[PDB]
Amino acid sequence: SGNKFRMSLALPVGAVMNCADNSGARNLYVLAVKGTGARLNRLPAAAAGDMVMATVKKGKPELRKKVMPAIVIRQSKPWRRRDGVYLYFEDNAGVIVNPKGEMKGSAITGPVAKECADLWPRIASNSGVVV
Amino acid sequence: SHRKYEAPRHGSLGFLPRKRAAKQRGRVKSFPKDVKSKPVALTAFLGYKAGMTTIVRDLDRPGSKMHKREVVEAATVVDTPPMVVVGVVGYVETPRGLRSLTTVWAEHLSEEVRRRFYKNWYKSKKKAFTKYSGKYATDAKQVETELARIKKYASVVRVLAHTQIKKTPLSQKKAHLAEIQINGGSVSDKVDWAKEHFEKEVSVDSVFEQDEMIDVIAVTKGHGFEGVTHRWGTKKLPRKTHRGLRKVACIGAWHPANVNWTVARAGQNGYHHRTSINHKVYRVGKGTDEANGATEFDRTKKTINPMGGFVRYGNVNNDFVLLKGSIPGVKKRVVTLRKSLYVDTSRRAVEKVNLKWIDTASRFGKGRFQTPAEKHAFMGTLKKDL
Amino acid sequence: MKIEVDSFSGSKIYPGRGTLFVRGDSKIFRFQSSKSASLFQQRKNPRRISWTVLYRRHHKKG
RNA sequence: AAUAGGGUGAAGCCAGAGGAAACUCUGGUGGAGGCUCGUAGCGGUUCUGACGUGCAAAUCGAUCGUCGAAUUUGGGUAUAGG
RNA sequence: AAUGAACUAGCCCUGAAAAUGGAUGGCGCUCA
RNA sequence: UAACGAGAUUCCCACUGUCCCUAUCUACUAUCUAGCGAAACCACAGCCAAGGGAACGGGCUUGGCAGAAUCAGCGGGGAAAG
RNA sequence: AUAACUGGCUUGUGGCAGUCAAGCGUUCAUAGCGACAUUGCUUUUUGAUUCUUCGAUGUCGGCUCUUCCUAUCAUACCGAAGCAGAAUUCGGUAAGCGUUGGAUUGUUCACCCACUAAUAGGGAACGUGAGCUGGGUUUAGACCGUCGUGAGACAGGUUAGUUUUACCCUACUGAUGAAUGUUAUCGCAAUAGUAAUUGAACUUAGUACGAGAGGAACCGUUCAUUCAGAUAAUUGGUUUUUGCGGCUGUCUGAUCAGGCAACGCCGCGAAGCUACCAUCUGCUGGAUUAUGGCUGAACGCCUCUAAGUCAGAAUCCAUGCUAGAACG
Ligand SMILES: CN[C@@H]1[C@@H](O)[C@@H](O[C@@H]2[C@@H](O)[C@H](O[C@H]3O[C@H]([C@@H](C)O)[C@@H](O)[C@H](O)[C@H]3N)[C@@H](N)C[C@H]2N)OC[C@]1(C)O
Ligand SMILES: CN[C@@H]1[C@@H](O)[C@@H](O[C@@H]2[C@@H](O)[C@H](O[C@H]3O[C@H]([C@@H](C)O)[C@@H](O)[C@H](O)[C@H]3N)[C@@H](N)C[C@H]2N)OC[C@]1(C)O
Repeated sequence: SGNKFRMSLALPVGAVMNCADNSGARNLYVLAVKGTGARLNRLPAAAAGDMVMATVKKGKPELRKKVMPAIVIRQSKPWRRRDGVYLYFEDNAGVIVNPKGEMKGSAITGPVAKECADLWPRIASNSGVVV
Repeated sequence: SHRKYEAPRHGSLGFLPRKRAAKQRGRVKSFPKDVKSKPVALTAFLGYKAGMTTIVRDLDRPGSKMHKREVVEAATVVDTPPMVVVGVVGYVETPRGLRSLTTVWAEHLSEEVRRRFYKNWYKSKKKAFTKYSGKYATDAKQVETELARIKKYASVVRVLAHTQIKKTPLSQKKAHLAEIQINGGSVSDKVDWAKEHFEKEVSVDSVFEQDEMIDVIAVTKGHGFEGVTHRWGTKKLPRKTHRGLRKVACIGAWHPANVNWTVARAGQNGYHHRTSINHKVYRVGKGTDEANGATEFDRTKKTINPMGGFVRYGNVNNDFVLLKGSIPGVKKRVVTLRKSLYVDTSRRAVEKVNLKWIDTASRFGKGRFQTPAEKHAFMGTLKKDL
Repeated sequence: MKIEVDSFSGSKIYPGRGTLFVRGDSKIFRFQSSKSASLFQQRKNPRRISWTVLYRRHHKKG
């Protein structure tokens, strides 16, 4: 629930982002992005705060080889906020969540983008610094 | 056989042909519909595109995430010195459409508008309107009979007006002359208002107010001959394509045995006539105001012009209109500003904007100062300052 | 609106100008132009770049 | 008649060490090979690149195989249409 | 002050969906 | 089956405009000019829709229509050329 | 005179639609289905045939791009139900608007993964090779298996195998232009084109409805998808600004200042161009379809229909937008 403004997309299908929670996963490989419509040849791509469908390429065995939801919490592609600030993080990262948006782990390493925390209260609960 | 997969058409079939505009001045295709009960007023105004800048504003949209918060927005400056009314035209309804009945001109025409009637001004005897001027000198009775004609027969009245292009930094000396329709009042009132404004200046603030939503008519930037990839946005063919890849691979089926008008082709791109609507007026600044670029919150004694001047235009030293966002045309292009053709009651139409700050750093590079004084204060004394 | 300061050069940042970088350790860096951002990413020391505020103060200039 | 510059380091030889013996170990030296990286040279993989009424009835650019031998090549000479 | 059932067969309607725009030859025609 | 392979194949790391999704820049062309100056091909020629027809017409029949001279491009058609 | 494509006739076969109503459907043929039979339509399957082409119509698929059909997957509005609600199913007007990203396969086909409002089906010489590609098929090299005494065969498998030309005509896209007394400015508007699209969250509301479990919608608010037209504030990309700086080798005796490295290399780099990699903008009147109604006969009753008439869809015509007839 919420309505975030359009952001410059950072993670097309095939992107591997860092996993930032303590679930035991180390990577997150994007295979789909929630809300992607139809356009011939255009890859689905995600920005911070977007729910993706992901697999774990590197991490605990019981997390691997499975399709799960995940949410992007930061991106290194610069994007412009409505206040005119173009900003970007050091890397792309996400967290494993529930279809309802509820995290699987309980802690988050590193900063979380303000748009993601505004959109997802459970991630905001586990976040430290929010930018 | 059918397309293997579906995709929307490239480009719009409603902006055809993609040809060069017939004139550089953009014409007003349609004027706002006349309402007799309103005061007599102009419906359009001509200006010159000077450049773009950045502003800061607080948003007033309840329910928005940016409600009561600062937003940064692009905006366009239109150099709008007052126009001069020099004539009037009456139009009669016919079963074949509007037909102009007669044209009546003011007694004196300034040199800048009379230059408009010449291809070689420096070699001419400047005879334009010299015998017409004598239609006033005797007793002006012929002029008044023509105006009576317009009152008796016209249903639509438009004024002839020209820009004062010598108040702009443009090296062009020819003024731009246009018909602007008069709306409100009876036909007789329209003719009287036109008559009382012969040779007079009319300012922008009399046509357009602040927070209004207005339309811009102008010819777009020219790009010359263009290929289909950029002219229509078609997909680039693969790298290993013999004879090139910036093409449309199939330009039609075998039948019909003719290339269809709907297929993308290489041709002239840009320099098209466009009518863009719904651009909000953020400011109607005044040329005499020495703090054009200042706001209530930013009290610096500052003009709208950026440090160094607007690039490839100059300084805006007249009345101006600050418009939200971007408008068709390039720097120096004459633009026609028109009132809205409909009543808009949405929040974005009825919002009152209050500017916090207008950018005036250089547009010629990475400008990091708003004023020469701020530059001196930051950098201190320099060698050239002794 | 408040004016910000370039983390590298010291120049003033007006609304919309430059970029905002958030390092992995959550620290925020502001740059007024792509020159200072590029010099930052090249790992240059601003105290050794003559036109920066850090250099000019470190060398007692002004 | 012709064939840069490197790498590797075969037998043989010198010295030392260990061992009861049989033998073994270490450091040098030496400069083997249809060995190897890579020029000239010889060849001709891919771009299915250029060209495709060509510069050319087989070429041009890059990329590439090989490069001390079953190597490359001039001249002389022999084999002639079932 | 006429009405009820079953049925017969004329014109008309339904049954009657394809790809370029288009063919009672065309225009058009309705006590034709 | 060690070694070797411009041989065929699968996956991984690195890498990237192959792609998302395109943008920009340089040289030589193309372009315009002075000079010079070919060839392929050519029944006659050259706007469409339907019909009938050697059953997919530029010409024939019925319609739509129809205004000199042209330049850069283009690859639908000429069931184009070879 | 005769096969291997397209096209033509045919339509068995493929595909689609009707008629009847034995049964199913807790009772009830027809809400939804529907056996045994039987009437058709289509040319998106495959055959049958051999009319056209053998002094040659380039022979798979994909990629690209436009347009058409409707037998409608979604989106608009509706009628029906074994429609309480939610969901779903049957049907009508409707082709205005969309119909995707991937793993394996040369594949069409098939099959999974995933997103989505939805992932409908088809045509255009089985659209589309002087548009490409060339993985497959289908010349010559080579290998295997089975067959053959053998040369060799094989809708069996495998590997390597040159994809030519437009400068003509027309068409298309843009661009000039004679003639209309001359020249200039301002206009009108026939005709042609046309554009927007779909979703989410909040609110209504834990409301209506429901024993419960569950669980809507109209008005409204904020965003977003696909598309379209611009623009260059800003941010990013781009550099022969060869603008500034740096670096190697060598040359001008050194210094200064320069030359060359078939733009020598590196950092920055304005301007210009440009990106859902950036920002802005995308209108409102009338008439209808389906359908639901009013009055009202025919036919003393009834009936939305016969006369008349009201409302009413993403439809249509306008408004608005693009061009402006080069013989208005
Ligand atoms: C198997 N039988 C072959 C038979 O076919 C025939 O062979 C001819 C051969 O003689 C021809 O050759 C002939 O002509 C050529 C040339 C002038 O064309 C000459 O070079 C040649 O000497 C002459 N014999 C050759 N061109 C075709 C074969 N089939 O001659 C006899 C034969 C060789 O036994
Ligand atoms: C781009 N990925 C697509 C993937 O989305 C999917 O596409 C299917 C497509 O194959 C189906 O279509 C298929 O199946 C239909 C049948 C179901 O009616 C057939 O008629 C059709 O010929 C066949 N192509 C289509 N109905 C849905 C798409 N999402 O499978 C094909 C694909 C190429 O991998």
